Amino acid sequence: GSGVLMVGPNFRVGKKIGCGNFGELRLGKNLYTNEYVAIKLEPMKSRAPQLHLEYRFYKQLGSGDGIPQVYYFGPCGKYNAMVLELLGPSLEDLFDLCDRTFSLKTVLMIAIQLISRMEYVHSKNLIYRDVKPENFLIGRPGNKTQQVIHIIDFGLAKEYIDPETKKHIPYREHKSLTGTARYMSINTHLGKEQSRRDDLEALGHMFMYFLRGSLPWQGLKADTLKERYQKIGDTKRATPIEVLCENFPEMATYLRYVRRLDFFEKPDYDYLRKLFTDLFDRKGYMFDYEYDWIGKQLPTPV
Ligand SMILES: COc1cnc(-c2cnc3ccccc3c2)nc1-c1cc2c([nH]1)CCNC2=O
Repeated sequence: GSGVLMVGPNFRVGKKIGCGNFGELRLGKNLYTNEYVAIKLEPMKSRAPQLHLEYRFYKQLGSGDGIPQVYYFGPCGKYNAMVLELLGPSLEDLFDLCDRTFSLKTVLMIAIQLISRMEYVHSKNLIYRDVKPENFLIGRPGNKTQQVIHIIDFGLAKEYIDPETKKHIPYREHKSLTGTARYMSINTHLGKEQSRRDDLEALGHMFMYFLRGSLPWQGLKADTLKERYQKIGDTKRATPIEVLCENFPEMATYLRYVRRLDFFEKPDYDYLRKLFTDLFDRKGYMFDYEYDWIGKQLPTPV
């Protein structure tokens, strides 16, 4: 007939965008509003569905600062599709653009926002569990949120507060390893149930990754994912914070604070933000959103 894919009543499905995916993320256009959007697709034939409740997690999250807006979730051919706000490049894309190292001022502007970003998620009774540069996106050139660091892909999320009992989820071990090894907390490596602290420790590893240019467990390979996971975990446990965070005292303080958090414990986000804003102010930095990537030329799918 038409040969054109539509999602819902007004969303035209466009070209495949981004790297990886394999057709899972497409540019889209709201024909009614003449606006571009991002469309996440998941084959209805999927063995491990995530789209629909990722959608639910977004519902649960609600309209929020740094949270992409979701417009639609519906069937599209042999695909379930979720239409949401089109954003810009990820911190990983920007990192490469900046030769794989961010200035402390850029990392602190990022860190201050993400601690708040994570606290927001946590305030909605959700733990993220998928921290990595690729899941943090700036907005787009003009849609006035380009300097806001956004958080995306809540497929690995989990409700850490039982909705009925209103109790924190129970501690337990033997959780299989799946997330990304490079940033995951040490306890995640130990097979322990993840909680608030783990999102915060993962952010710490990522902050040091940005500052150093790389992490010391980064090149570890093995004959089985499990083994690789185990080696990376061994090295994380074998690298002293003072060594990992050499030259960044605040980062070491942030890291061992979160590493020592109790499983059920509510992090003191104010305390962590202050470690960084005090530093920020002492260095003489001005929070003006002028990241290292400002002035460089960014990739735009449109
Ligand atoms: C609000 O969601 C999103 C909004 N914009 C974009 C975007 C924007 N400009 C771009 C410019 C160049 C290249 C790629 C781009 C991707 N990507 C996403 C998004 C969500 C998800 C993913 N990408 C990947 C896996 N899982 C997700 O949940």
